[PDB]
Amino acid sequence: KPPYLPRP
Amino acid sequence: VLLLDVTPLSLGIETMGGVMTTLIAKNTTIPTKHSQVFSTAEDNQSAVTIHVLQGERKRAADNKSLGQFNLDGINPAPRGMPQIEVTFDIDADGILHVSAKDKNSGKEQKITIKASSGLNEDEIQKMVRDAEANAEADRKFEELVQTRNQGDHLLHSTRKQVLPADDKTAIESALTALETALKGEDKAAIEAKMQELAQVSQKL
Repeated sequence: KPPYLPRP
Repeated sequence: VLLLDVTPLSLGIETMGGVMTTLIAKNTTIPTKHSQVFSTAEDNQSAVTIHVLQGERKRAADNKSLGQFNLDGINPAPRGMPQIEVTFDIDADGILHVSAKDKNSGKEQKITIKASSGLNEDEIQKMVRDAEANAEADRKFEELVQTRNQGDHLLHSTRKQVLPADDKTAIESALTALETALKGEDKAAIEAKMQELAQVSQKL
């Protein structure tokens, strides 16, 4: 499953 | 062949919680190309930052930054929903092209990174030694972050999933426990604070 980019 | 051009270090990007996720493994022969889809950490995220890194450490911060850029215009949607295709392509002269494309909106941004950038021979030699010396700690760091990112998401759905019973007091209390554990670096304490949260969220 896709990893997450940083968030804001 | 007795000799060949490789890219000497892993190349990747920074992912949620300050981790390096590798797109092209060290010692991969060039030219080479690899893509991987990423998504968004939280609901309603309209802008992502792609931070390109060279190195073997699990902490993004410990690797050599090669550059970065933003991809904005993404339709604010639930976490996991956006499909941001990330592509790393190294041509035969060693030039790195990195692009990110949001599949839903078609929005794309890119950067080109000169072949001379990044760490030098002695630097490369240190990087590998320091990564093997710290293999155990980097791995415990990587678990910490996976556990934190789960804890984090759990905090965000538990807050959204809140007339609930007049007992939800102990939940708001178990939320504060968890929010505090997530700031520390003890994987087990965080999971325990999650376990306590499951056990008082039964009425939910």
